Amino acid sequence: GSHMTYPTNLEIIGGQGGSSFSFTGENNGASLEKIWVWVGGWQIKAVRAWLSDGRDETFGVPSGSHQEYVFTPGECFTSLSLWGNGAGTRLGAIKFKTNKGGEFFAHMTSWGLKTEYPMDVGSGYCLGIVGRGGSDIDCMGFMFLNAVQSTVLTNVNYPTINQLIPKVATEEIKSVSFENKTSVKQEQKVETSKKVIKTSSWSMTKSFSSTFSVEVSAGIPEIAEVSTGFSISFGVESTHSLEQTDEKNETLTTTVEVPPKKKVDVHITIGRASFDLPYTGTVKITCKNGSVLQYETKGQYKGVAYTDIKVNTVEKDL
Amino acid sequence: GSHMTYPTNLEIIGGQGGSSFSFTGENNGASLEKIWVWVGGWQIKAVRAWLSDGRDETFGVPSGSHQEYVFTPGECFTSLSLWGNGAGTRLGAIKFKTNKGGEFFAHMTSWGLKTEYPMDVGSGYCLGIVGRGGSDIDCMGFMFLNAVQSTVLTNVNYPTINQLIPKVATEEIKSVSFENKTSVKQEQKVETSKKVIKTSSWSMTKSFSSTFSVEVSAGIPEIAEVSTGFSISFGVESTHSLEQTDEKNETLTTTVEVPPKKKVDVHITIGRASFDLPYTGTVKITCKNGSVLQYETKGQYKGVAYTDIKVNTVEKDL
Ligand SMILES: [Cl-]
Ligand SMILES: [Cl-]
Repeated sequence: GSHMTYPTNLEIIGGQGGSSFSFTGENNGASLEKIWVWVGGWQIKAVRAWLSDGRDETFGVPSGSHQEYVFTPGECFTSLSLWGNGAGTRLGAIKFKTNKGGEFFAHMTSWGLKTEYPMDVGSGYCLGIVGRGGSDIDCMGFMFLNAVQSTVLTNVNYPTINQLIPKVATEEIKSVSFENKTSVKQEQKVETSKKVIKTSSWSMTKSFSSTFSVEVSAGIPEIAEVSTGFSISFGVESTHSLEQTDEKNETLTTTVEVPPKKKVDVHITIGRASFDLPYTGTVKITCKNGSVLQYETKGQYKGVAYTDIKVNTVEKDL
Repeated sequence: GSHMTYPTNLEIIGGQGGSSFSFTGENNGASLEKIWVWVGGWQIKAVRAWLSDGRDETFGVPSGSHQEYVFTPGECFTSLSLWGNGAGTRLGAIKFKTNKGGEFFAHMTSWGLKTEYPMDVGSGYCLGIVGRGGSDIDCMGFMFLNAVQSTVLTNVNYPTINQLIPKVATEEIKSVSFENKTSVKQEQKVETSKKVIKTSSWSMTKSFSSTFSVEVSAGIPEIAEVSTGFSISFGVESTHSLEQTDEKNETLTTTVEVPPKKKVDVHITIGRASFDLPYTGTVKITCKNGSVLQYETKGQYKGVAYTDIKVNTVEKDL
């Protein structure tokens, strides 16, 4: 009496004839983006579906006009019912509603509807359609991702990071000169403060990111100024949000020595690095029921990072 | 002995004549937003200054044309020098540069410049001007906030919060129905997941928030559904950013009882509240040197908040 759970929820309605089809984003997390439905007197006649990855297929043989539903990013099912044709030989009707308040109802036109089969839409995120068809839709179901516990982008790599040439803009913070006209040493304390706004973002298809809160477990590109010049490093792995911004007052206290009968110019700056480079990773979806769906992904990472505050001191005679 | 530090940095250059003036944001964190400078042969003739709170005053008596600098929000000084008029009786010249690459130089037109006095601009955030004036600018300095360790909005209150009538939008998550044709109750499990995006923002003058990272120590308005309806509460105090957004997968697992000979409709929803209400607080600036500047402030809070997921069931015979 062991029990198996799955990351998808699929209930197929209709008859036993025709040829099998499966048209879903189980491979890559694509969702149903658009659907056209044709009907006949005693069946759903045909269905054409588009997934968010651009796939486009037709099942059954269209006749007459079609009805359309176009899903916008983030627009999930809230409810779905299917009917057979009452004879156990075809799909008869499709009714659904969405979280944007849309409704869609397509049905056979001669025979009345009998038993309604209301479906659990899981998370509401529809991965596509599975069934059998020939001339008509013999049977079909809508496949949903089950309710999710977590959605994580992990195993993140930046394949070009070690080829990247640092682009670092100088931001001026402050400059001041000191004078020592005596023949003794002087010291001057200089304190510095500067707001820095650090950002990270990993690109993802908007339909997926609109529906799910994606946690990122990744290192990010980092910038420092070192001996020969600027250096880019692949930082240590930590938890981020998909788009993240943090701000801080970065500060420094510097003691400048002023040697006798000399002028000392103090120049205080910081470097601002932009990052714009591709990444690879794995999307791991863990469902409430304990099952997992995962797939490889790629995108673009954009980040802003700052160096440490830098103090440059130049001596003159005077 | 003891050592005294101050939250402001001000070095006044010129002579001892004229009447004292003080035109600064010490009281309220206002910054120098615009300056006009008139010159004569042996003096800075007059200065008109605008602060970011709308204050506008003129010191000295204008003659001839003026030079202008207008500071955009976040544009801080990087450097400043002042000159007397050589005789030690008037201010003679003003030179500054900004973190946006601007430079301004106004000087007396006949007598030559002598000793340059380079200034420490502290944080770079200029609170205003202080000096003495009559016909001319006898002496003047630019007042700066010293380098900052932290800037915090605290003691936050929402004075209208207990008057507010909850306005809460329903977001549909999922609905499904079950039917029980038997003489014994049945149990259906339903899992729910729903992305929510929660936000907080406390308005502040853009010159200040562009220059300083303002941490917020505050409770926020919260929304909940109670037996009697929706309820707004003043949440517990915690750390926030001045503008904050967080996303989360809200989830729930529910056992639905289907009584004998009944159909049960299950409707799962969440409530979204959009707060837009005034706040009062205290801004506390702690400088690197240990001194503090604080003042009362007021503004508008905006935030999106959600209730818990709600499950509603309705029974019908059949
Ligand atoms: Cl049937
Ligand atoms: Cl002088």
